[PDB]
Parts: sequence; C-alpha cells; structure tokens
Amino acid sequence: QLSGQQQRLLAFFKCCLLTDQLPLAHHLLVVHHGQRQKRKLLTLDMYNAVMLGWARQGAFKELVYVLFMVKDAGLTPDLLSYAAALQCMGRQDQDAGTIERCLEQMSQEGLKLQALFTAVLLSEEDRATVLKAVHKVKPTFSLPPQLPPPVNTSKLLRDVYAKDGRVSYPKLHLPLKTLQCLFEKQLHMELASRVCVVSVEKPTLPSKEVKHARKTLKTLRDQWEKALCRALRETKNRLEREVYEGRFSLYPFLCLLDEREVVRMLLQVLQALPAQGESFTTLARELSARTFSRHVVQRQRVSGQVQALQNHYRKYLCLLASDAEVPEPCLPRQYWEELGAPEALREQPWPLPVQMELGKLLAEMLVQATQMPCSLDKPHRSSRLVPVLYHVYSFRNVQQIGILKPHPAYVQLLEKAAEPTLTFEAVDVPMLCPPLPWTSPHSGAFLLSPTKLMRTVEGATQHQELLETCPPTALHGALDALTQLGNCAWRVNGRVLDLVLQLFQAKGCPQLGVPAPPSEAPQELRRELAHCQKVAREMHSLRAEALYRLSLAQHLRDRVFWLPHNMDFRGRTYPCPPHFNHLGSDVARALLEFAQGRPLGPHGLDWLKIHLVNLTGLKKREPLRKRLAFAEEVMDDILDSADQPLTGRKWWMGAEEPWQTLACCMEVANAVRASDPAAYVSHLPVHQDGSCNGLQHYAALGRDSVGAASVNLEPSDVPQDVYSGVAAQVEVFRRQDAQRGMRVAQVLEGFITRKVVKQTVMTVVYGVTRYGGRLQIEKRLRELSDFPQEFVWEASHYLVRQVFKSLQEMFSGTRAIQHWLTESARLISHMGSVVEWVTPLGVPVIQPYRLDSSRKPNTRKQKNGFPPNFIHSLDSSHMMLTALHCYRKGLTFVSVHDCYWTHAADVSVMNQVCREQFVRLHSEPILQDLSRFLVKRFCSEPQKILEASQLKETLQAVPKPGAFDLEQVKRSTYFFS
DNA sequence: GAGAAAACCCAATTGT
RNA sequence: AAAGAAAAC
DNA sequence: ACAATTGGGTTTTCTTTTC
Ligand SMILES: Nc1ccn([C@@H]2O[C@H](COP(=O)(O)OP(=O)(O)OP(=O)(O)O)C[C@H]2O)c(=O)n1
Ligand SMILES: [Mg+2]
Repeated sequence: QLSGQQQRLLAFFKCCLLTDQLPLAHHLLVVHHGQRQKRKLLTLDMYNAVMLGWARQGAFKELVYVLFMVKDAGLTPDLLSYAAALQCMGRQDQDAGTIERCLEQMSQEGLKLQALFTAVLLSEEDRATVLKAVHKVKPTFSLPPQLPPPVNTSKLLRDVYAKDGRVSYPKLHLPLKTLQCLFEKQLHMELASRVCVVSVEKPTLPSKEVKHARKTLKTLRDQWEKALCRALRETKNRLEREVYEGRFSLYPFLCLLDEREVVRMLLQVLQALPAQGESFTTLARELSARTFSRHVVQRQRVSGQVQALQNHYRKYLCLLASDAEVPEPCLPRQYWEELGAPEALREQPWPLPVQMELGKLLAEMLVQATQMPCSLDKPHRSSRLVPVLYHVYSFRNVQQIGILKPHPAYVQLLEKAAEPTLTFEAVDVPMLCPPLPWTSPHSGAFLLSPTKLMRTVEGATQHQELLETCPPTALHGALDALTQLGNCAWRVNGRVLDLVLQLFQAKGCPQLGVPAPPSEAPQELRRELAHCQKVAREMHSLRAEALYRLSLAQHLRDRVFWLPHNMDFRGRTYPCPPHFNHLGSDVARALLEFAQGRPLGPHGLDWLKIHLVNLTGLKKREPLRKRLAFAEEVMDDILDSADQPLTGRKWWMGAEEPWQTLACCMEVANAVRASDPAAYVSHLPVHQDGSCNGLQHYAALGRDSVGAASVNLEPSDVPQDVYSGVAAQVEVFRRQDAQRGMRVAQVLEGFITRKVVKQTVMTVVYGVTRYGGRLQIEKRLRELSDFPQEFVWEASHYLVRQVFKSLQEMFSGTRAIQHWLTESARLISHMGSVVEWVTPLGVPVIQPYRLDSSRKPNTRKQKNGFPPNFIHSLDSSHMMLTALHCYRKGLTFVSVHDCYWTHAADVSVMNQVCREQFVRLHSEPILQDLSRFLVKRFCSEPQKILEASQLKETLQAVPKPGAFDLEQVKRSTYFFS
C-alpha cells in the first residue's frame, strides 16, 4: 500500500514528537512545501503529528501555517487537527478558548465532539487541556460517565466471576514493605537494561599475566569508548546536516538516547561477541531492538509514567502481601482496574526498514571506530592501528552472508584475562518483583518493557489483530490464567546447585546432564581430526548453555523471583525468561522450588512418594498402591541418595529423571526424619500428567466407549496404556518374522518398548506420514547405545511397518473426527482462507501458515496443523479452567502442558478440579459449536455457490457422538496421574 | 593455494 | 539467513 | 500431465558458517 519512504517519514515525524527539538521536522515539511512534488505523497497523519507537537509546544502561528498547508494541495482537516487546535487554545488564553471560530466551525461542519474526546488516543494532560478549552464555551458540557467494568457472562466462565460464592485467594509469604523494596530493585534493574552475573567457571588464583591482560583490556576499553563517542558525534552532525538538507535521516533516532548510553550499548555488544563472531544482520537487528528497548524505558522516565507505576504498584501490592488487606477481595486485574490505572502508552514499534537501517548504521559504527595496536607480545614503539572486527563473506552457503570476526589477538586476550562476569538483558532474567497483571493484550508481564500476548515469529500481526477486535470480556479468563501463572513465587534449591556446580567446575558428568569441559574430547587422519573438532564444538556449545543457566541459578540463589507467562497462537502458555525455568531440562526442574510452601497434611508424604516413583520411571503401568509399596521398599536407597549423593551407592543416578529424583529424595528424607511429618512445610512441586491427552480429547469429542476406556476416561483399578499395547503387538509380529529368519527382525530383541513407538502411535491421530514416523523411530533407536548402529535404518523401515498395523479396531471414531477436521481445513484453505476458530473460553485462534513465497494459505500445512492445533487449544482451555478454579480454592498452580504442578497437599484437590473442568469443557457441544462457527464464518457468502455448498455439506456432516458418560471421568483415577 | 563414508527411503501436493 | 547439536510438551 | 517439494504440531537455547 504505502511507500517505503512514506511509511518512513511518518516514523521520522513521530520520532521528532518523541524527543522534542521539533523545528527540524517543521523545516523538513517546509522543504517539502517548497516543491509541489516534494509535498506530494505525504499522508495526512504526518501533518496531524506535527500539529499535535506544535500544540504541545503551544505555538499558534506555526499551527496556523500547517493548517494553511493542509487546506493547500487538496487535503482535508480531520479530528486530530481540531484536537491540536483546541490544545493550542488550552495552552494559550487568547480568544478565550475559541469563542468565535473553531468549535463553532466544528459544530457547523458536522464532526462529533464526543468522538473527539473519546475515539482518538490522547494522553491525560492533552485530554485535560482540550477539555478545558472546550469548557471555555458551553461550560455545561460534561464527559460521558465512566461505566462500571464489564464482567464476562460466558457459561464456562460464569463461576469464576460470580460474586455469590466462597473464594479463598492465596497470599504471598512476603510482607508489603519487602515487596515494595523488591519492586524498587526490579525497577533499578530494568532502568539499567542489562545485568552483570558472576560466572560459575572455576575461579583461578590470579597471576602477573592476568593483571597485565586486564590492565591492557581496561586501557583498550577506555580508548574504544572515546573513539565511539567521537564517531557518534561525527555521525550525529552529518545526519543533522542531512535533515537540514531536506531529506530523510535517522538523526532523531540517535537523539532518542544519550551518547553515554549508546556507547555503553556498543561496548557491551562487543563484549558478548562470539569467538567466531555473529553475522552482520543478526547483530544489526539486535542493536536496533536493544535501542528500542532502551528508548521505551527512557520515555517512561522522562514522561513521568515511572512514578505513576510506582504509586499504583505500591497500592497494588496490598492484595498480594501477607500483612495487608483489601476491603473486597478481587482478582489481580480486577484490583488493578479498581485502583484507577494509568494509560500504558508504550510506543508502538518502528517500521522494519528504519529498524534495519539503524542496526546497520550502529554496527558499521562499531566496526569503524574501535581499533587496537597490532602486537601485544612484542611491545615495540611502532604498532599498527588494526581493526578489532572484520567483515568477511561465507563461501559454503548458497546465499553469501556477512560475518564479523574478532581480530585473533583479542581472542587470546579474552582467554587470558578470564573475566568472571557474564551479562544478561533484563527481560531474559526472572523478575525480582511480582509481574504486572495482564489487563489487556498490550499491558502485563514486565514493568517497563512491552511483552506480546501471543508468541509469534516473523512479526505476524493477525493473531494480535484477532485479540484486539474481539469483545473485551472474552480474553478475561485467558488473561487471568496468565496472571495466575506469573504470580507464582520461585526460589533455587541450594544443595542441588552445590552438587551441579561441583560436577561442572570439576570433570563434568555427561550422563547426568552436566556438560564436560572444553577438554576431554576424544583425540583417515583428516576424518579423525574433523570428528574431534565436531565433538569438541558440540561439547563447548553445551557447556555455554550450562554456564548461562548455572550462572543465573547462582545469581538467584538467595532471592525470590517470578516468571511472567505468555501464550502462543493456540492458547498454550510458556514463561518469558528462557534460560532458567520449569519448562526445561532435568537440572532446571531440579533447581527450582516454590518460594512459598504449604504443610504436607495427611496426604502430602503419600503423594510425595508417588511423585518420586513416577520420577524414577520404574513402575509406570502399576496402580498407585504399588507405587506406594515400591517407594516404601526402596527407602534405604532414597535416604542414601539424599545423604551421600556422590559418595554412596548412587541409586538416584539410575532414575529416569535423576536430578529431580535426587531433589525428591532430599524432600522425602527431610519429611520422614521430622518429628511431625504431617506438619512439614514442603516447597517441592508434585506433578500430575494425563495419559494420551490428544486421544483423551478425541475420545471426549466422540464419546467413544472403547476410546474412553482406552485412555483412562473410564475408571479401573489398573492404568490403561496404549503404547505398551502397540509395543506388545509389534513384538508378536517381530517374533513371527524372526522365526522365519528375517535379519532385521532378529536384531531387535529387547529393543521394542513404549519409548520406541510412543510418538508414532501418539501421532497417527494427527495425520503422520510414514516418513515422519521413520524419523521418530530412528531418533529413538539412535539413543539406545546397545543397539547396532549399522542396522538402525532397516529397523526403522521395519518399525514404520507393523506399527501402522493399527488399521482396524484402533481409534475408529477418533479418525472419523480427524478426517472431518482435516477435510474441513482442506476445504477452508481451498477457497483461500486460513482456518480460524474460537476457544470455548473465548480466545480466537488463527493459523499463520500462508506459504506463498504470504498471500495464499498453504493447504497442506493448514490441514496437517488443524487437528493438533485444535486439540492443543482444547487442552489449554482445560488447563486455564483448572487453573482458575484452583485459584478460587487457594492453590499455587503452574502447568507444563498436560502436566500440572502443585504442592503435595493440594494434589487430590487439583485432581478433583481437573476432572470437573474436563467434564464441564466437553459437555459443551464443541463439535457443533465449531461446525456452526465455521458455517457462519466461511459459508455465508453469496458469490461462491458450489464451493460453499460443498464446504457446508462437509461441515454439517459432523461425526455423531457415541455413548459415554463424561461425569464418569470425575470417577476416573488415572485420567491425570 | 586448492578425489570411493552415503544416504539409502516413497507416495500426496505444487509451480510449471 | 543456512548449517552442527541439545532440551520441553 | 512433469518434475520438484515435502514429510503431524508447538516452544526454548548454544557456538560456528573453507580446509
Ligand atoms: N511430539 C509431541 C506432540 C504432541 N504432544 C502433545 O502433548 C500431549 C501430552 O504430552 P506427553 O508428555 O507426550 O504425554 P502423553 O502423550 O499423554 O503420554 P503419557 O501417557 O506417557 O503421559 C500429547 C500431545 O497432544 C507431545 O507431548 N509431544
Ligand atoms: Mg501426558
């Protein structure tokens, strides 16, 4: 639509609004006014922007000049121009607030003044000044009254927002003053946008060469800072000269931030450069995004929104604090709106060309400015002024990419200096205060930085557009769930941290997940050397990850921290700080604990031992009674694991989840030797997971009796387990073929297990191909070290066979629903429309596939993605219902996606809630509601007759439900266990 | 400054 | 951006 | 029809990309 430069100049004029100094923007408008082609292709919004800026300045003469230019060249005044005129009259006093001209002209012309006060976004001060200038003539006008906040009246979300009920809303263990000073610490952390963490690499006793390298590095850093300041001044002068030469420039974009801050940015980006450095484009995009992240925070400091946030947050913490009370207990967003909330007013992101040009300019500045003497080993008087970073191209790849390499001496200086400090950005670290409530798609999560509501790659905006144009009460439960997942307080387990750091700083233990040092790689000649370099690179790449996660664990060791949460486009909720969270590896889950603990109660130690047995991986198919018996039998190994983790018989290393098993052995040993095990405060999360969840949801949509009996929707004394049935069938087939001398069938004995066929049997209901199942079985066979690696490939072809022998008596109505969904998605995409639906909790979901280069939907991708995305949206709705009705009863609830975590005391309660919020979820006609929504959405147009008829008879051919009572899932024991 | 690891699949979509 | 690996559902 | 494309879905992270 709009041109690149036409979109670019609007960002320019908004940027001149952002940092004042506005006559350069006015001068550029005058230069465009000089030549009639130069003011051509200029949109009206840039005139509105500069008028509003002069209104903020209070200059009426320039306002009238821009008005005259608006009536020139055929442009028409709109509402923002009258808002700017009334704002100028608000700042001034002449004409006594347009007695004679402006409001009378507006009323005569026919534009509505209620739309002036309400529709278009203005800040509170500008709204007040325009309100005063309107009150100059006809003072009897009043603003339309603020309505009481709307409450969602959806049937699934009626109980959570009904006042007539008993609620037990939990409170943090932290007093209000401590919470307030932690808010201050997080604010100071976000203001200086990066955090320094001491590295958990082995500290070395310093030597003379270490001092010499560090002194040289400090002198070089000071010289680089001076050089970057000179380069930034020269760039700012030349770009200001370009603005005064009447062309586009990025000079206000450099004037967004202080020169100190930009030089500190460039130096800290240089510090975290790889040894074989990052490409030009990624580094440029990082520089621009980091510049925007600092600009938002700086704008909130200057604009005064930080003090408003401070006041509101100190009034807000009374709901969460232990020693404070609210007059009526409410949900966190309801209390956030009850205390009159400020406008968020976070800046919308710039157009992508401006961002790219800013990044390349900053990167080329860093390449050009910083330099070093050539030789450090020989200190001659004549040393060549050599660059620190080099631009090289890459020959191997198809499309050549620029790579910035460090100068090779700098690598040895960084190795010998051995700086003990890593640097993180503030958004990649857990928050030190409770996060802001999710009150809108725009507000929530971090304090000063904007966070998306839906995680999207490549800047797809149709998800956010669906979330904005929905009815506002539809997202409430979703928002509530996200806030509920943010308010959980976490802490780091100390003993596990000491053990992992002992293994990490010493010789690493790759069996237990701890990466080994850069040494201890293994060491026809070229083949061996290439293998050693490849394995050494893999070892180094793993140990860097471990260094970052363990450094954050060391930093957050004596702290209480929070993880704000987010969604993807389906409804599924992930935490925002990436390095150290509970959706991670075994070590990440072992390090983490609830900061608030609850007493165990009668069923705390019982569920704790059940959780431990589930962690060891042994006894999966047994009832819970035999899980308890197994826990009671192996108690000596539990106590020896807890007492001597590394100098004992080391039974916990044999567990399927070994570090989590060690943490639970520590918790159990603390519980059993206590004087009163029942009144013991436990901080360890206990897990409950559902068996074959996508199959559970297919069975609940179909009401299939055999399907519901298959995935534990019908109660039984023993668990039912689909994958160990399919494994038994394939083992029967294998023995039959291996009796006939089939070599691939012969070399598989003891190698067909649940884990081999698990993902394939899980995935046949999502339309897997035989090729995808082959890669699944291949990756599961490569992990078994005992199995012959020469015969993996043929084994894979023998195992896509005999597993796809599930043709009859396996998931009939499940594949009927799957077929109807796939045909529905195929025929929706055949007309050219992406598949949209609404979650039963009200969340709109759209599929961002559109593989065109993005103009036309990719039919294959849409039909393959619709069954998993629909079932995943349903399980997210299940999770959010369970979370909300657990909040109403006082439960600390976090979710790892079919896996629900709580204290050991509340597990039964959560189970009850879980089953109820399944039953209420699928009692709704989800198939019928989806069918009529898709008929309304895609089959309501008169232009296409036959296509809409075929899609309508496809959509109205919904599969009929079977005969299964959903209430009986409330009686099920192994539904979630 | 300058060439035997080996990838092996095999049927539904899509630009042409 | 492409490749070598790793983790979670 | 012909040859190229593709392979059930989602989320996160690391050091290297000519030897
Ligand atoms: N590669 C994939 C694709 C989808 N899911 C989705 O997560 C759901 C449950 O996650 P799992 O950990 O695999 O648990 P189950 O399928 O229920 O198997 P189990 O009985 O052992 O818990 C199933 C499926 O809808 C998954 O875990 N892994
Ligand atoms: Mg599960």
